Amino acid sequence: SFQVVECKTIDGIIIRGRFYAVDGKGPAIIMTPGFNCVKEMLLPDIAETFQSQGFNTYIYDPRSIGDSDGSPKNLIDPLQQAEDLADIVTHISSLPSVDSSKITLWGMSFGGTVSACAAAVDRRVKALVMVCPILSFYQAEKRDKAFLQLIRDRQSQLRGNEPFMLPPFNSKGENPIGMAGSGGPGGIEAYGFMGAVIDRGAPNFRNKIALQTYQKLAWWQPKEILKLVDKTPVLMVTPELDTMSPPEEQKAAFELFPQTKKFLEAKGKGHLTVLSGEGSVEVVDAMTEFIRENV
Amino acid sequence: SFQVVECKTIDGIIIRGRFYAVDGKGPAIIMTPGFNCVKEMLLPDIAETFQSQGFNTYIYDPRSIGDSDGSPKNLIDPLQQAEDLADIVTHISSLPSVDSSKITLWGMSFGGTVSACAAAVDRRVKALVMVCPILSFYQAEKRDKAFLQLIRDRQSQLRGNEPFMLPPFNSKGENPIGMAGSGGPGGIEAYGFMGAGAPNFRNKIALQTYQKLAWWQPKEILKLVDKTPVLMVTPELDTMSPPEEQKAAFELFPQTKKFLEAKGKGHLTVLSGEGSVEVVDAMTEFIRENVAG
Ligand SMILES: COC(=O)CCSC(=O)C[C@@H](O)/C=C/CCC[C@@H](C)O
Ligand SMILES: [Cl-]
Ligand SMILES: [Cl-]
Ligand SMILES: [Cl-]
Repeated sequence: SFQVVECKTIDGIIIRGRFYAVDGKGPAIIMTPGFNCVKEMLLPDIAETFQSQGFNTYIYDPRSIGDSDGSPKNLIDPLQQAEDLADIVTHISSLPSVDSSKITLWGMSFGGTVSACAAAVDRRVKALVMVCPILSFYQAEKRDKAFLQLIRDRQSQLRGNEPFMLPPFNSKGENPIGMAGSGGPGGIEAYGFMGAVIDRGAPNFRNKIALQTYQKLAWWQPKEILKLVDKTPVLMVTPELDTMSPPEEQKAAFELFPQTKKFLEAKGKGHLTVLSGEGSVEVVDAMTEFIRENV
Repeated sequence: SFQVVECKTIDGIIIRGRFYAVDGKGPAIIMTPGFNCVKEMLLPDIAETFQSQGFNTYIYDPRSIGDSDGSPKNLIDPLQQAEDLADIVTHISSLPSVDSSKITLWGMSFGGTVSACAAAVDRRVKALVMVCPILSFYQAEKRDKAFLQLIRDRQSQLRGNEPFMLPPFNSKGENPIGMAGSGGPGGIEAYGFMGAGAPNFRNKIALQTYQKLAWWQPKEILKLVDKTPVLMVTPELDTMSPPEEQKAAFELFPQTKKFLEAKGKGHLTVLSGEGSVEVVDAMTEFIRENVAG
């Protein structure tokens, strides 16, 4: 059982999401979805487990995505999502059933890297959990053409046209900047899930992003921001066969963390299946174990 | 005589500045001022020399600064300033006297680093001039305190209050993050500079500026500038941006480049006084040589 809980940002935007409350006053986990994904995809299964084990759990749609406010639509600014998490933490910490001293930031894929950026600046975050985080986006060979495409979109917007939209992965599993396994098995699998005409419980999901998302991704240096995360206990869950975010890149980032940390590799899992199938129950139990051990 | 020229951004914000036109059609230099500085500080003298040598020149107040649109006021987002430059390049390139194939980005201090970020993405920028670029902002000892103050400003705003404002340099020359020589000679010189014809100059910034500086990693973005001819002018005695940091970034550039160290000059005096004429002529010569259409 969950209730709809809305969080206001400092610029007046409403973040909308699901809040799985627990009885009494207990800790809270705030879950951020992956790139352009909505709260209804996969995460409600994890939240019910978190809730049954005594954790208030909040899954939300990030700015301009799903049920949440934000214009232009599906313009993914990771630094803005990280800042919004500070405002989300504020509202969730004020809820009656929430112990504000026991806040954990949980993120999957893109949302895991966004969560770490928020934890670097917000000491209210007592624990960080990153599932298959993505730390790079541009293929060097496609940079110049993607840049030119971004500029021409700006000029097109200055002439009155709408911001150019496109799927994060086309039918060939590709995208202009080559992110997240574009041109390989991972991008093809990503398109298969995002483009499927299936009821996933998320009417407001949209398999399109604004092209200017790639402009924000060009500024973002997440590997440098994660170096600021030097106090928050961090748990990283990496799929062994991640074809969208190279496991070695995730492992290189985990190496730099000097504080209390824990690494878990999900054998035989990919970017999208790391929290599903056999072994997924043991992985989720390890997440709550790590939080309680550090909360 | 200069004319007021406005540049619309993709989100509808109006950027305002001075345009120094030349007869006929010719190259254009877009000058970005330093941290929270207005177009009337120092730069008009440089633009008149550029104009007399055949260069259209556009000095502008960045977003939320001076005469330009932008809210909240004096919130310095360098990444947004970099994106705004793409729109500024678009409007300046459309002007009758401007050769759209001969656009040069020019920046001083903070504005020099912002110009490099815009040059990394826009191939219309045919040359880059960076004057005393600043490439780091946080002192490690002040990081956690500044981060906590930023979160508390967010909680204050969420209760309905205006964003917390403060001078970028106090009377001791300090600021919460330790940027631009805070606590030493650099900060005191910047405090005196900010403290004494721009009606909309405001000696204050939003605290949330420091949140934007925390995300910024310009040393990594400067690595993307691998094609644009770049001239860097570094003061030998820069007390606000370490010369070693400026030189280290310059040495990484693989393309056509030139480095000039202004002997005995500081962050704010690099383009003033003795030897400043030769530095400006070195800029015009680098631009004529590298941006020929
Ligand atoms: C069998 O389980 C599944 O297929 C669920 C697939 S959606 C999911 O994992 C929830 C979402 O937060 C994570 C998305 C990662 C893909 C987007 C990535 C490019 O950032
Ligand atoms: Cl929709
Ligand atoms: Cl032209
Ligand atoms: Cl020719």
